[PDB]
Amino acid sequence: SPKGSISEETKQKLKSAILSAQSAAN
Amino acid sequence: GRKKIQISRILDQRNRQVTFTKRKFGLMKKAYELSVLCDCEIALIIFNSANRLFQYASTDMDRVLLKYTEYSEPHESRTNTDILETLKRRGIG
Amino acid sequence: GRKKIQISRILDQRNRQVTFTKRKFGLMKKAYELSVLCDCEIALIIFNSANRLFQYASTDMDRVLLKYTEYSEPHESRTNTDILETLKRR
DNA sequence: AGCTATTTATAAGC
DNA sequence: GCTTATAAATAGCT
Repeated sequence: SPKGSISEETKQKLKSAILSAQSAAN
Repeated sequence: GRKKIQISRILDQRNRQVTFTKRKFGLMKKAYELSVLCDCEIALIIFNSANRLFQYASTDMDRVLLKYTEYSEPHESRTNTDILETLKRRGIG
Repeated sequence: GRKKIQISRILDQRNRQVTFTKRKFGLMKKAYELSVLCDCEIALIIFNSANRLFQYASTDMDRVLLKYTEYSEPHESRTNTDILETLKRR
């Protein structure tokens, strides 16, 4: 990551995991 | 420091911003040492009062967060409440 | 400590695991103080050598990471290389 | 941003 | 795990 930005694929997976309540962040 | 400070919001805007900048580096420095000394992967995400984003990752942020999405739950999860209580607890004996 | 330690992988498995447990708390403790003192929101994610996950969030992890997904890029991004250089010089 | 006095965080060790 | 001798971090100033 150039400026430290994460890819859209990673980003969307994080959001899905969290939203779909399938993340360790829940 | 010259004097012990209580852990509560710093009232003076100038001092709050100065403490932020230096303690932020202190935290990243310690995260770096922890990742090297114990061979672990670390990510740190900080949002200041103005919602500005500051981050640190021992390796690469993309890498660490991608890996995080792979876990269903953490082995350990802590929050300010938990840390406060652990501290309040040690205060007695 | 009684002696200054160099910043490199701790060879002894027992000592590495003990230092991990105490420095991990030390880091979270400092994250907590920073969040309260300066009114900021903080999330910490740690994977040990055995890929076990340890986390801390000043408020709620879900909350902080969701918010992170909203940003296109950070205002500041640091890595071990950056910290090492800042330490070497000055 | 550069300077010290204290408060904390710990490396060893039981 | 619980102590103690040292190394770090960092508060109040300039």
